[PDB]
Amino acid sequence: IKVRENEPFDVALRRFKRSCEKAGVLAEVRRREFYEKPTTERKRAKASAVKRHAKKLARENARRT
Amino acid sequence: ATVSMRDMLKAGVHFGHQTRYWNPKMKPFIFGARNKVHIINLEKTVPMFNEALAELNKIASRKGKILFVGTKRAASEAVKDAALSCDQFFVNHRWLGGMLTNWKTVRQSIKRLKDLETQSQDGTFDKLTKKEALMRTRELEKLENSLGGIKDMGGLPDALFVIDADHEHIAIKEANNLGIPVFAIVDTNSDPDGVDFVIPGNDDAIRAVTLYLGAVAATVREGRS
Amino acid sequence: SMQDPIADMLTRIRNGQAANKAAVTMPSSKLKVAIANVLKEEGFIEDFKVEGDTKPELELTLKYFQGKAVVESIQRVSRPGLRIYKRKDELPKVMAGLGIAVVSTSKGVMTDRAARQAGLGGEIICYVA
Amino acid sequence: SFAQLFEESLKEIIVRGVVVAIDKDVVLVDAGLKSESAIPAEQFKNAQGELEIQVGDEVDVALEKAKRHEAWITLEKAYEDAETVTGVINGKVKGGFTVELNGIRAFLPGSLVDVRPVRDTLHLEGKELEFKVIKLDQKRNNVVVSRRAVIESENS
Amino acid sequence: MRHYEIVFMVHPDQSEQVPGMIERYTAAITGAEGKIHRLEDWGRRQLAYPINKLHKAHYVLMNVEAPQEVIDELETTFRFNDAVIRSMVMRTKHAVTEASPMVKAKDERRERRDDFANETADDAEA
Amino acid sequence: FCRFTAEGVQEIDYKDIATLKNYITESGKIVPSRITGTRAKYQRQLARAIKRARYLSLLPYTDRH
Amino acid sequence: SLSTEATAKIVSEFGRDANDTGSTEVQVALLTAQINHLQGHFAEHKKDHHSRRGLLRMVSQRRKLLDYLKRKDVARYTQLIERLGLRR
RNA sequence: AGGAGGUAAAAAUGUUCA
RNA sequence: GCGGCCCCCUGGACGAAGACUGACGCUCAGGUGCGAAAGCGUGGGGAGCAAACAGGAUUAGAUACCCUGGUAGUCCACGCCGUAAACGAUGUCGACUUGGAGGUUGUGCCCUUGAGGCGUGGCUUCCGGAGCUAACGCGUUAAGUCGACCGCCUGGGGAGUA
Repeated sequence: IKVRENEPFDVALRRFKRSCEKAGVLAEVRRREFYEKPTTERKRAKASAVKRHAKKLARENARRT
Repeated sequence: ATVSMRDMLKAGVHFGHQTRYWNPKMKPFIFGARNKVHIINLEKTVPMFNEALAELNKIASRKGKILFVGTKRAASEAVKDAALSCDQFFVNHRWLGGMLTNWKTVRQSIKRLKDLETQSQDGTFDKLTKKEALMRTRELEKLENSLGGIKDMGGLPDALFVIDADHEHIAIKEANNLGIPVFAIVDTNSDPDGVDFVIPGNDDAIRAVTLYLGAVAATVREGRS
Repeated sequence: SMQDPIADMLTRIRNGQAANKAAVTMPSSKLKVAIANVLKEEGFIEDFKVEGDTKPELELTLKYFQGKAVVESIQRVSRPGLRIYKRKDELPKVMAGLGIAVVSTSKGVMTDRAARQAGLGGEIICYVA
Repeated sequence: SFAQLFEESLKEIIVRGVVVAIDKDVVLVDAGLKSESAIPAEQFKNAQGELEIQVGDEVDVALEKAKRHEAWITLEKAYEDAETVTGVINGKVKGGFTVELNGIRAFLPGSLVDVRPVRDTLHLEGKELEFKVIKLDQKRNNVVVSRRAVIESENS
Repeated sequence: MRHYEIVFMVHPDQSEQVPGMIERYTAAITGAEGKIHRLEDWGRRQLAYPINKLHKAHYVLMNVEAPQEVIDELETTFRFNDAVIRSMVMRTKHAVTEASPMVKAKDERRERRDDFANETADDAEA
Repeated sequence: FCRFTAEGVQEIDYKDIATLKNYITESGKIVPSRITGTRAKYQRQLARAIKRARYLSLLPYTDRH
Repeated sequence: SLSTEATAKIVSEFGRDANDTGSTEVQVALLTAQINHLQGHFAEHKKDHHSRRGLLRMVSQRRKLLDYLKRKDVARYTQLIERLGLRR
């Protein structure tokens, strides 16, 4: 979150923010009390995630490719 | 009418698929786990194989047409090779659905094929433009890689030999509907039940396939005489 | 709490028939034996064994005439929840009688087909159809 | 006894195989398992742009995340003139650092990695830069990194 | 008795008087049949963040096995004494020793880099 | 994906921060398992310590103070 | 939880041998000791409902035992309560 | 391959039966 | 339903190799106790958020959605209410019946010979065989095959009201 890089940088060179949190949590706790949906989205988060995992597992066939 | 457990052994028959892909129904045919791969106990195979050949010899004796099948590149050519060695029918590439159940329709393409054989021989194509010719010529090939082998069968083949049950489920199923007895090479992951006489072994070993097919040709060619 | 060890035994047989298993095991007992004893005599089960000392393991060995199991259906009838006693005259015949009805009597556990000729009623245990 | 023969199969025990089928862009080698492996011509091709085998030849094959083990032999003409490559640290022991360079473990002593700490020196574990190589060892299947190249990896 | 581990910080000033202070607290425990063990003094190092203004605090460790009573009455001495700063306790799980000084971890690692050179010459000859 | 003290079995002790620090980013945030992959058992005791350390002011809650 | 120390005493009191810990008496006698030991906990607090659910569990547990003992050998049952001190 | 940020103010209703 | 850390008292479950009592078990109408949130009573506390309310806009109208404020409430102690789509919409208990891919927490043996290899328990997520089912789907935590016991249902609306 604190970047300096001495003298020879000439540019931002800053990814650490977005590489840490930045808005990830800010645009998340920005508003919306939720308290309930979190569970729903938590569940659905990896729910659909397992599909990208599962479907990809047996997706090898032909499609001529 | 027999091949040593050793030739089978060397061929590498006992090697099966990864233990996480097996099919419970093959339980009795498993032997052990080596490097996490299910194995096969030939004490079962050989005798059944003899029985497999045993049933093969009677049918081959009454001249019932034969049919070999394989859609796997690995054992693909193997079939076509032995196919012509036994002078029988085969399906080495694309297994067409209903090649038996809907046979009465497939006959259409066959006579269509016999029309594509003739006009190519005396060369009616020599009178056809690039399109038409290329249109039918290419079409000819499409038929050649599908019905190419069975053009002389004309009717229900009395015997059916197959490789890799599960992957060819279509064929096996049909043979069960039309009452045509089936002989097969079932894998550690393939459901055996579908076929009458199964042969627990390995389908991904080309040399083994040759060992299999060749052995088949042994009793098959003998049945002709 | 295995309220009814009787059906518990039969269920094993029923499910065993579905699994195509050769032998079936279960905690022994006199009554347990009797029922099987009749089975062996009838030809439903291919013999059986009794191995153990204090906790006898009653084990049976199924039979197969064809690809499909022999037993059609076995229904535990007189359940400890609702007992079923029958007067000799009403001794029920299952499947015209081709299917046997294991019945308990004073003269011992036996098939009704024998009971009639024995001329006496009794508590019907289970229909083996 | 069937189990005896296999019991005598392990006692008969990188893979050594024979070439039987050669269809352009694909090579078939026999090993003795449930399936015969298939090796891409990229491993049997020389620097001139041709092949070096034929049907009936007994070649070596140790199993495209495996063909690299026998593909590193094509990177020799590069390390002969200080070929700049790319890698990333993943292992660490006592003063010794293991870097994954093209799949070869590299050696980096802490002579300069850890000395006279002026601040929070945590920019080591998790760094992905570009290193330079000067000398290579094909006898120890390893590639020791230089030392002066620190003037490039640290602040490129 | 329950094994413990008391860890507390002291204001830099009284710091020089702490050693004598340690005597005081451990003494009461001595009378309670409590067997003290680790008396480690990490000295005065820099803190992580500005706790009550001033940085660079003083550390101490106790790790004592004693009756549940005394430990508590001894607790009060912490809160009310304007000297102590952020004191805390812990569980048991077989109180042990060692693993206190980290100074000698770096110092000895240096000595080890020298013998690391001796091993390098043992590889280029033998 | 590497392991942890699993083979070097111990009782995670917050006192020695040497090895400890390697588990938190610059802001001090604890790095999730999916990164290291450490077995849960140690994961938690690891976390607790970090929190315990945060109380002893050994590891800053964040860069800004 | 009634540490081993206390249990040693009670077991040594009602048991036939140091290794006899399953006899009817022991069990019953045991719980009774535990129960009275939780009184102070509920003396105050009272909102530890979960702990209570745990409590009642053993209370009934104790009952069944005593209930059983009585239906077995009246002698001890009468001697037990007249000694152990419970059941109004 | 793996995760974040940016992206729709307003537009109502529709008789009965076949 | 419960999540910073710490102390004190305390509940239950699980595993290990043995010992002990000897059917003391299962379920359970009436009864008792527990039981989110909202709401209520007494006394405190009251930042943020925020019913109601108000203003500015939006609009055909807007006592809505949006915005700026803002009271009860939300937080604590002692009590009451006893209701939810209080839901894996699946009552509790027990036995039996092919597997795979994981998590989580124990354990034994072997060479810890290196992030290990091979068995064995409790809990738990997803995919599927037999079978079952109206279909969807469930699928050794079953809606599979049975047994023990309790509650509940008999067209929608009237009404879960008088």
